[PDB]
Formats: sequence, C-alpha cells, structure tokens
Amino acid sequence: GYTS
Amino acid sequence: EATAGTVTVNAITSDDTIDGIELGQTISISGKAVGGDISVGDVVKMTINNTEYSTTVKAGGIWMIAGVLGSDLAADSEFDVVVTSSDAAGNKVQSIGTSTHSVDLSAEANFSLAEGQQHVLTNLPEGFGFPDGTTEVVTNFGGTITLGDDGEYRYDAPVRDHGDAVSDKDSVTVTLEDGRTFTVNLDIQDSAPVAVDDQDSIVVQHEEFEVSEIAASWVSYTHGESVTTFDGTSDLGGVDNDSAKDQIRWGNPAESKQSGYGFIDNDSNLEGRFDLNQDISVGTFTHYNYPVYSGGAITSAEMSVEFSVLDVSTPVTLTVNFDHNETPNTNDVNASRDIVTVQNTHVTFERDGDIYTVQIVGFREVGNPDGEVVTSIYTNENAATSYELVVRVVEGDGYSLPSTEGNIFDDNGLGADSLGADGSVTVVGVAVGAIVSSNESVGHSIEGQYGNLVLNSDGSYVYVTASVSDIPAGATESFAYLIQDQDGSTSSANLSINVGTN
Ligand SMILES: [Ca+2]
Ligand SMILES: [Ca+2]
Ligand SMILES: [Ca+2]
Ligand SMILES: [Ca+2]
Ligand SMILES: [Ca+2]
Ligand SMILES: [Ca+2]
Ligand SMILES: [Ca+2]
Ligand SMILES: [Ca+2]
Ligand SMILES: [Ca+2]
Ligand SMILES: [Ca+2]
Ligand SMILES: [Ca+2]
Ligand SMILES: [Ca+2]
Ligand SMILES: [Ca+2]
Ligand SMILES: [Ca+2]
Ligand SMILES: [Ca+2]
Ligand SMILES: [Ca+2]
Ligand SMILES: [Ca+2]
Repeated sequence: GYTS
Repeated sequence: EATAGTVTVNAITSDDTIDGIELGQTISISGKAVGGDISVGDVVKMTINNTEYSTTVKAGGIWMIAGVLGSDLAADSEFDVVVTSSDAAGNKVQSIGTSTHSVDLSAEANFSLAEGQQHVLTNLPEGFGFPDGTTEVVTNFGGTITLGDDGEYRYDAPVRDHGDAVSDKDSVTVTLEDGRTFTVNLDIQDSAPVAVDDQDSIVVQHEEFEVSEIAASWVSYTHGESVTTFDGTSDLGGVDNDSAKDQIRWGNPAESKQSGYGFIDNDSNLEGRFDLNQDISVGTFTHYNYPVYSGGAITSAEMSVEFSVLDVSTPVTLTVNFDHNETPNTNDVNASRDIVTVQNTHVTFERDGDIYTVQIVGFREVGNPDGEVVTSIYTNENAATSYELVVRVVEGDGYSLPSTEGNIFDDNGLGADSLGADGSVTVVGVAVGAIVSSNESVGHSIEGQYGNLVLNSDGSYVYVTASVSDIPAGATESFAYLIQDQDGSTSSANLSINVGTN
C-alpha cells in the first residue's frame, strides 16, 4: 502492498 | 681377662667427608680411648690405605695422628683403630673402634649466562682445571668451555628455545686423574629483541582553485510515477541563485505530498574557491520522505554538479548517482525508513596541463564538519533529513591518497631494531597511541589521528585521510608496535610520522  | 675399653674416632674433618681440596692436604685424625684397662701411654694403631699409623693414648683418653695424607683417606673410607692395654696382673687386651667417612671429590661451579654469547667464567672453584692436554670440553647442550692462551675459561652459550618443555640449564663435568671432578652448571638466560623508535614523514600538498558558482541539475531517473524536476521554490526545496533544476519529486501521495530530493548549493559559503586535499561541501542534500502509494517511487536519480575552474574557464561536470529505496511501510518505524545511497563517482579536469580529480566522499551531518561521512542515509516516513554533500579534490587521477612506506626494522633515524639471539622476529601487535600488546591488527588497516596504517608482520608499512584544514603545524602520528622473537620475548617501539602541509 500500500504505502512506501 | 683384661678389660677392654671404648675406642672412638672423631669425624674425619668437620663434615666427616674428604673433598677435593682436602685430597691434597695432610689431615689430622683424632679420637678417644677410655675405660676398662686402657691407660695413658697405651699403643694406638690403625691401617689406612695400607699404611700403618701409630700413636699413644694421652691424658683424658685422647689420641691423635698428626698427619694422614688426604689421598690415603680418599682411597680408604673405613678403618679400625686398635688400642693395646694391660691390667695390673699383665693380662693384655685389644680395644677396637671403627671409623667410616665419606669421600666426595666433586665441586660445582654455577653460572647464569646470556644465550648466544661467549663468556669468561669467573670465580671458578679452587683447583679448577682441565686434564693435561685438554683445552676444550663440550657441554650437554653442545656448547664449549675453552681454555684460552690467556689462561681464562670461556663458555660459548648456545641459543635456546626458552618457551618449550626442555630445561635450558647446561652442564658439563670435568674429571681429573686424581679423582677430582668439577661440575659446571650453566643456566642459559633468554635474550630478547630491542625495538627502536622509527621516524617517517609525509607532506600533503595545498592548492587553491578559483571556481565559478555551482549549478546542480537532476538530469535523469529510473522508475517512479508523476516524476518532476524543477528549480526550487519557497514551498518546495527552498530557493537558490540559479535556474538549474535542483529539486526532484515522485510518487502518488498517500497522505499529503510527494517524496523526493532537493539540493541547495553552497555557492555563498564557498566564495568561488575549492582547496586540494580538503573535504568540501558542495551543497545541502535534503531527502523528503513522504508516504506514497507503493510502486510509484524512483530507484535511482542522477544529478549533474556543474562549475567552472579558472585557469580561461574549463567547465567541469561531476555526475552524482543516487540509489533510492522507498521502502514498503509497516508498523516498524525504523524498517519503514527510506534509504538513499550515493555512489562514489568522480570527474577529472585539467588546469594548466596539471590534472586533478573531484571525488564524491559522501553525506555529512549539517553543521558537523568533523562528523562522520556516510554513503547511505535513512529517513523516517513523514520527515526530511539534510546532509552536506562532501567532495574532495585530489591531485592526478584520484587513485590514491597521500602515502608513505617504510619498514620498522630499518634504521629510521635512531638505529635498526636489534633482533636478539633467538631471531624469528616478527611484528605481533600494532596500535595507535603509546600502548601495544600482541593483537589482531598486524596486516590490517588501523586508524590513526590523521590517516590509516597497515603494518605487516615483516615490519613493512604503508601510511593520510585527514583534510588539510585538520592538520595543525607540527602534527604527528604515533603508532606503537610490538615485536616478538622465537620463544616469546617482546619489545615495543613507536613509529612517529610527521604530517606536514605544503
Ligand atoms: Ca671435609
Ligand atoms: Ca689442591
Ligand atoms: Ca692398663
Ligand atoms: Ca680400610
Ligand atoms: Ca665418621
Ligand atoms: Ca628450553
Ligand atoms: Ca656433560
Ligand atoms: Ca632464547
Ligand atoms: Ca548556484
Ligand atoms: Ca511531481
Ligand atoms: Ca533558483
Ligand atoms: Ca536551482
Ligand atoms: Ca516514503
Ligand atoms: Ca518507506
Ligand atoms: Ca617513508
Ligand atoms: Ca624500529
Ligand atoms: Ca627470547
């Protein structure tokens, strides 16, 4: 999967 | 019957032993003869080594033979003493006593002497010498005791392994024709090397280059969504004095803004000058780490750092490559940090036919000019980190730093280390500072105050990483080293390196  | 008395013999000399000195002397023998019908004047007889000695009983029952040869007593260690007496009626009787004694014609001579050296032997026991014609005797360890034409005895002490399981106390016994023996015990003492201090020097060159303003541009990148490059603004990156595109941004924002990098040059502080052999900050690199939907970040980006060098200007471009890891975000804050790695690139240029190289050193914490330089930085999600981008200009192709070599066994100003008699000397320890023990730093690079040393077990060394600005007048490195011989003896000395600037 979703954010990095 | 006449009444026998009691006949006793005193000790044959005080210790009841005939020794090698007494062997050549005349020895008085004495005893008592009392009781029964023993009378003053009675005949006393004894046979010693087949010679009969006689005397008479004296007042007090005492008797004494004035002088018996020590050689006879050495040959005959037991004898009877016979006293002949009579009673009033003329009856006769013999009273008998027995004497024994010990014969020990030996003498010892004890020395403690350095290995690997010849020694005159002093204070030998009285009467010491060799049998006629003999001029050398070989010791148990294969050393020699030699009688010189000056009448002195010299011992050639063998070198010994003083660390092993075998005693190093040598010995030899000399036997003479009269029965005397002389045992020379020679405790061989260990020797050791002597390490001598070493001096070396190195001079780091100084140079001032006149440089133009810097213009840093993001020129390319790989991967990423919604990637833009632009000259910084008050809102995104801060402002700088040129139109070059110092900012790069990427990602579909998952919370607020885009992640990216910004680079604000150091033009104002640099004042149009670079120096040789000197860490220089070309600008402030800021990593803006926001949460972006996974998959949308770059994996690398390249920045051109352009400036001119005054000779006629020669433009120079240093290409700086950054590997970027926008890490998948979890609930671990550290594991979710994004990671930037700067590559160790360089550019070579020419000023007046003299060539030089600008090399990336890495990232340094802002405001900490003495801080560590790293090549990877870590930034939390929802944070920005800032680091100075540090370069160094070196002479030539930048393949090596200023260096000097040597060997600590050489005469380096104060003489060559002495290796001692054991030999097999190697360097077993090295350390910065005044104290060293056998350690694991030989053959390894170790850090000093101004540079790194590799000192090998055969004494060979290579030594400057400091910036010129950090090298004061009279700067000196001191490394202590420890040498060790075949059976463990050790000696330490210091390698002092004068570090100057020019
Ligand atoms: Ca004696
Ligand atoms: Ca004598
Ligand atoms: Ca008598
Ligand atoms: Ca006898
Ligand atoms: Ca005795
Ligand atoms: Ca030994
Ligand atoms: Ca011997
Ligand atoms: Ca030894
Ligand atoms: Ca600029
Ligand atoms: Ca963008
Ligand atoms: Ca600008
Ligand atoms: Ca700009
Ligand atoms: Ca992120
Ligand atoms: Ca991340
Ligand atoms: Ca040298
Ligand atoms: Ca030395
Ligand atoms: Ca030794």
